[PDB]
Amino acid sequence: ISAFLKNAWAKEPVLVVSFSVWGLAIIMPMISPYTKYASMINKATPYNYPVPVRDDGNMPDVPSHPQDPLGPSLDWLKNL
Amino acid sequence: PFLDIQKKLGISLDRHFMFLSAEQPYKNAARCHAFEKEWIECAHGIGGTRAK
Amino acid sequence: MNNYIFVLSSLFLVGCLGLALKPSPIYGGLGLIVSGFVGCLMVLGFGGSFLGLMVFLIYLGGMLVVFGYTTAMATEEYPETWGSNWLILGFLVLGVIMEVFLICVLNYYDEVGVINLDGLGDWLMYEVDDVGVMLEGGIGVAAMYSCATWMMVVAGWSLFAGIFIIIEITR
Amino acid sequence: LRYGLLAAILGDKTTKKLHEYSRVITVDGNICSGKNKLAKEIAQQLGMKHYPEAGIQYSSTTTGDGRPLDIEFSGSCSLEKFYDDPKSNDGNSYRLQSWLYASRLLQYADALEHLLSTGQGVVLERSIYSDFVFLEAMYNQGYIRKQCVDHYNEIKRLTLPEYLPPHAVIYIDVPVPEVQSRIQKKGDPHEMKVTSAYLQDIENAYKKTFLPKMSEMCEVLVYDSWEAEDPTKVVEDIEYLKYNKGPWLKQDDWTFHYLRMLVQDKTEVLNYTTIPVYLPEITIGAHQGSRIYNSFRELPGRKYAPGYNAEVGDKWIWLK
Amino acid sequence: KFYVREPVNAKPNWLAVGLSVGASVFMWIYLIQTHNEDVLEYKRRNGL
Amino acid sequence: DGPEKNYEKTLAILQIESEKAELRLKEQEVRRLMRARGDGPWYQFPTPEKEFIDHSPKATPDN
Amino acid sequence: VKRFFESYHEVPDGTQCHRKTYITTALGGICGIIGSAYSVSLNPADSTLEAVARVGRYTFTAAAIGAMFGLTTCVSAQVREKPDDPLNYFIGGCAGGLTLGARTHSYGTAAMGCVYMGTAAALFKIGKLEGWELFPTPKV
Amino acid sequence: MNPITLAIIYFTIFLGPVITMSSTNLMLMWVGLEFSLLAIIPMLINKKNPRSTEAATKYFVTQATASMIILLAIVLNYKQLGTWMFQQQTNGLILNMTLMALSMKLGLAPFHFWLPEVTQGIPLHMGLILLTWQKIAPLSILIQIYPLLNSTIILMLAITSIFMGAWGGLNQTQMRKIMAYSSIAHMGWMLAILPYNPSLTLLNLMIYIILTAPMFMALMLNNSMTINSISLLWNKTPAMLTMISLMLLSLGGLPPLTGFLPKWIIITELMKNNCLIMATLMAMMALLNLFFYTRLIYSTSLTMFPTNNNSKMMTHQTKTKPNLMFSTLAIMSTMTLPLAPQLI
Amino acid sequence: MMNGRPGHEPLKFLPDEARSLPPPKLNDPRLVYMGLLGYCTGLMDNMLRMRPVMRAGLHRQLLFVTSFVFAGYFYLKRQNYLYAVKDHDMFGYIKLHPEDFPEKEKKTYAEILEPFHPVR
Amino acid sequence: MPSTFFNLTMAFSLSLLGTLMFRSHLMSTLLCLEGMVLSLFIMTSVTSLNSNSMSSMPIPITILVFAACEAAVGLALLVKVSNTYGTDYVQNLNLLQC
Ligand SMILES: Nc1ncnc2c1ncn2[C@@H]1O[C@H](COP(=O)(O)OP(=O)(O)OP(=O)(O)O)[C@@H](O)[C@H]1O
Repeated sequence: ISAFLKNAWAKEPVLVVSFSVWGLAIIMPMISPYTKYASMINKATPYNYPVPVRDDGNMPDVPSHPQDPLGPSLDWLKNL
Repeated sequence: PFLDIQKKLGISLDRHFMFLSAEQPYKNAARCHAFEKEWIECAHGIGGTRAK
Repeated sequence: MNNYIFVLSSLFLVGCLGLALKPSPIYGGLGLIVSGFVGCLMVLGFGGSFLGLMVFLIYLGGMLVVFGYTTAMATEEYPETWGSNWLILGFLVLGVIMEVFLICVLNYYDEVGVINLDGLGDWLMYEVDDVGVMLEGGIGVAAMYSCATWMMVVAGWSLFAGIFIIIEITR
Repeated sequence: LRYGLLAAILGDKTTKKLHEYSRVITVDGNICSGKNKLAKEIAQQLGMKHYPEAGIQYSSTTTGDGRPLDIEFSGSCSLEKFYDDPKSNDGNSYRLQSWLYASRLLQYADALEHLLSTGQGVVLERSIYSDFVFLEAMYNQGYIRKQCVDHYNEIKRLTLPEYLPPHAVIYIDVPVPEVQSRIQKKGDPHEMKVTSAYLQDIENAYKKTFLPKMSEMCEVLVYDSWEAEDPTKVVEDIEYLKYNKGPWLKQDDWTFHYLRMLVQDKTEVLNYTTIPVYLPEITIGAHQGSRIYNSFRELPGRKYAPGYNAEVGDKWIWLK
Repeated sequence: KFYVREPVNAKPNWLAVGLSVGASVFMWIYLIQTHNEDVLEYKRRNGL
Repeated sequence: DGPEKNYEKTLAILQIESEKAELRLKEQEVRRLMRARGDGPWYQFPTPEKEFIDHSPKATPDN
Repeated sequence: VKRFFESYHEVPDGTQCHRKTYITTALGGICGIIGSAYSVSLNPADSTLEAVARVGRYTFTAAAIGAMFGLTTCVSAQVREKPDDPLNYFIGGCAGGLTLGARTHSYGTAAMGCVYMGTAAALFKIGKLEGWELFPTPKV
Repeated sequence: MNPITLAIIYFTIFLGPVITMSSTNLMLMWVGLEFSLLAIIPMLINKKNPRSTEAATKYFVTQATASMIILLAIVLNYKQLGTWMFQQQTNGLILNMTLMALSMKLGLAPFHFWLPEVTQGIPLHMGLILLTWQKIAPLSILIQIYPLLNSTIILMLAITSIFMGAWGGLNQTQMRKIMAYSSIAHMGWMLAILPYNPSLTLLNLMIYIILTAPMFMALMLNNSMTINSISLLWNKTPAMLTMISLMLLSLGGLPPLTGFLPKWIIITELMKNNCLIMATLMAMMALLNLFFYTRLIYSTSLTMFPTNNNSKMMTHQTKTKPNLMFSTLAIMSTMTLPLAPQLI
Repeated sequence: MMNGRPGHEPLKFLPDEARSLPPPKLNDPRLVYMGLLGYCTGLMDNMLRMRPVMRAGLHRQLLFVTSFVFAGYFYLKRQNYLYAVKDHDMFGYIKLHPEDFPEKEKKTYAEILEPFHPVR
Repeated sequence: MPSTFFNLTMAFSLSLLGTLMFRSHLMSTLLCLEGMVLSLFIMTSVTSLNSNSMSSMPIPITILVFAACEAAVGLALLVKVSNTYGTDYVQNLNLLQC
């Protein structure tokens, strides 16, 4: 098939680049290491106010003050 | 509906945006969200000729 | 200023009425673009920007094919305009006078409800959310790719199948 | 695996089987132009399958025991009666011609399936495309009422368009004064009483309509009596033909499949030849028709589908 | 008589025979247990 | 067999068919109320589903 | 106006003869106009003049059926003062067929109309007297 | 057509009803109708002859406009209640426009004229789909809104379907036109009982499908398109005669066969709703629908017409057309009345 | 009409509650009929294709006899359950509303003065 | 909002009144279907924007995807109509009379 692949490359290159990049865009997301970071960045953007939640003495893992170390953090975004 | 295939398989193909209070794209309450949320709760189980 | 959407809607009705009288398709397209162009505006007046430019970007491309097709199949030695036939012109002025008679007469019988001549412009927006982002119209259309994907496959298939449908008819 | 949409999908396309000699070649001429000798030699040289001219008993030699049936079943037409009394009160003349057209239409179907199945060429002789000459010749002399020519042109109109004209038609010209001398020499006392005018209308029906009309859709090759003898040269002429100007060029791979399916189903081929147009010459009647059909079924090898007739000796009926 | 055209049904379609007869026996078999299992179930639920 | 058999078979037929007559009328009269007032299992016309209401707090307070 | 056509059953037959004639005449006239519209559309005339003439022919013909039906049913109650009698509508309905054949030039439609229109007319009063309800509300 | 196109076109027909049945949005219900419209067109023009083109155009413009009237009903409901479902407390005008446009798709009178016209210009197949498969998707729309339809127009449409289906088909020589006027006649019955116990609507739809399909197959054995052509059925293939006669009688309301079960049980259910007058008129005219079937049985099976000489050529050859579903469907119809309680 | 009944599983053939009913006896007057029809279907298949009847498809006719009876048993079981549910709800609804279905006491023939219509 | 929808609905009605009363052309009828969908598209757009139903915004797009496909099929049909009569006229589609 080597001749056919390069014969088309020699005569109709446009239909080989289209097929090549078509397969490249399909496969690249699976191999990239940053593919999972596309979702997290779109979870960071706070378009709506973060509604607070009452305390009943049984809500330990959520922070009290905004700038406290016991909540979700974006320190991985600053260093991406 | 005529065939409860969506319920049978459990997949909500097109039954999560039936009405206004139906989980808008971002958390933006449609106008009159509370009122129709109230109406839909009232008419549940109680069906059709008893909710009119 | 208050009577801004009403004038657009009336021009939409007049433009559509002119399209209902069915002149030669060349002018029907011109009338349709006038109505479609007005259709974009009133949609914009309601706070929606993305949908407005879509009705005016899809029907525009459609009329080129209609213009192409009409000059190929539907033509006469002397195409009919809105004034070629006095009867058509008669029902054009009558139609224009007809809406004013309907618009006015509905007002006196029913003070308000279906039509509000006395109160106009007040009843157009219904409590925008003053503070807020992601509210711009068109984000909803983008839901077609997320939690509305069924509309995406069915609509996409019609374009997919349609290509096969057209080829077979024109074979 | 009866041929169908499934067979084509699985790799039974017709275009891959066609060869250089996979060409339908009809041989046409007058009553005694000498087509059988020219036709058979064409077949042997070019490796094609000869198809003897469809007579009255063609469907009898194609289906069933392979022998002629009683004349009451294979039509109700006799060739000898036509020459003795062509103006008979019973419309034996038109029944003969319409029956022969349906027979040729059936033979032409079989030939196409052969070409579209194995790729082997078929060399007919006087196919349906040249079979209207006799009826046009019959009408001129008055052997047929005008109301039956219209029926014939109606049957032809419905069935002919959906078949592909032959690749090349070989017309062996023989002048009327020569064929009339040839008929007498063949020694059939019923055919030696055919008038010269009837022979002329067949010649005129060829050079006025058939020969020009076919050239617009085939490659015609006119030959004389002295050229036909020793036909090795007619084969050479065919061997070096450039094939254009015909509907065969625009046949795609799938257009063959739909033609192949139509040809395969013989009832679907003859359906339009049995249209209920009530010509007195063609209608059989409910009382004669029930006798012929009931008597036909009471035959060895009939009364059941070909695989199931037990009187022949077909076995394993209780598994088929 | 000896047919000029070889019949499409010259021999049994043995593939059809096996699947046709086989599915008949399987269908009969699956029917017997269902009756004997539903009857047995009927006795368990409603009592004797 | 004698008059006993037919006499006491006819009695069985009569009750098997008087009970059917009574039940059919109660079938008609039960359905008449159920459709007028949807108080029963039958004629429960569909109503919009409740599980797809979104209950999480939204952007604006006054949803 | 719906309430107008409801007045036909406000009084026993014979009483207010003039009002009941008008109700039937208008009711038949509407049927002609509704029917005449189809003839104008399906199987049209050669010109507008013939189209309106056809509309007039049916509307006035149909209006005649109502008037003679109303006159005969109402007059037949004033004499033989038995208002609740289906026979009155049969004679009244019968007169419609006799009127019908007067317009369409043939006795066959005249003799057939009495048997059919009269039988349909008589059944109508039986329905309103016995409480028959066409187009019933689904109740099971 | 080629397999790739055939697969896509047919697969589009199948998604039409499936989407309409499964989906809950009335919009997706409408989108299901559009596929049925679009996918049918290429098949009706498969022959590519002037009659087919005229058939497709009338079918397209009649159902394209109908597809827009229904859309107005759906959009106006979204204004009124904000939901994409035809709930209770909806304007009867909005719903009446629905049954109005749905009647156009089905082919009920007085919107029936387009159906007999179209079926004449298309082959025996694609009449089977147009009259059986295409008529399921609109019905699924109505079955889910059956407790809302107005009791008046729903019946006034059924009556004229019964009459205009019987009177019109009383003088049709062409078989394809007869099968269209039977669809109108029988679709008066399915719509007549729609507000009252819709379960019988499907029963009369399924029975109707089981009958026409063998009939359309019975006409596909020899492409018999007229009463004269089917009058030659005894000479070509007399085997069908025993069951063309029974199926045709069954399609008419004769008691012993299983076409009387629909008319019988429908009349019973209307009779339970104090509907004396409209079952008589509807039932009385049903017998008329059995007349031109009785005319057809005379021509085909009982009294046998003159044949043609060439017809003796057809008996020589063997046939393998009937797809074995003709037999099973022919006996499921014309019998199974003893199995009526299992049907209801 | 029973589609919306409480506890109705969607698009399910035989609910688990349906197994608490007597199964068809497998020789019921109507399962034999399905087999008899299936035989008639098989015989007519041979009739339509000029095959011998009662002799040709002894494996097709066996298939039809089983296919109809096999299908009939399962379809018959479903219908037996549907009629069971109809009666279960019909009587259950009657208990809840005595004021709508009172236990009316009829009067013996000694008391009622039924009229008389002589023949003369 | 109330005043404009009466104008949009009657815009559909006039276009509906146009696709029913035919004229001497078949391109014109297809153009009338365009106006009907144009009215339907805007009503869904205004209602969605009026009620702030961003989940219902995809619906008006899909009407255009299918309505325009009706035009695509409608225009392809009209090619076959003209290739068999050469005039596009509507009174030439009377060959199914019998
Ligand atoms: N369509 C027809 N109508 C009437 N007679 C016909 C028809 N076709 C053939 N015949 C007659 O049937 C006989 C056929 O002879 P034909 O010419 O085919 O002989 P051959 O053995 O094939 O070869 P050749 O005659 O060329 O030596 C002639 O009598 C011809 O007149």
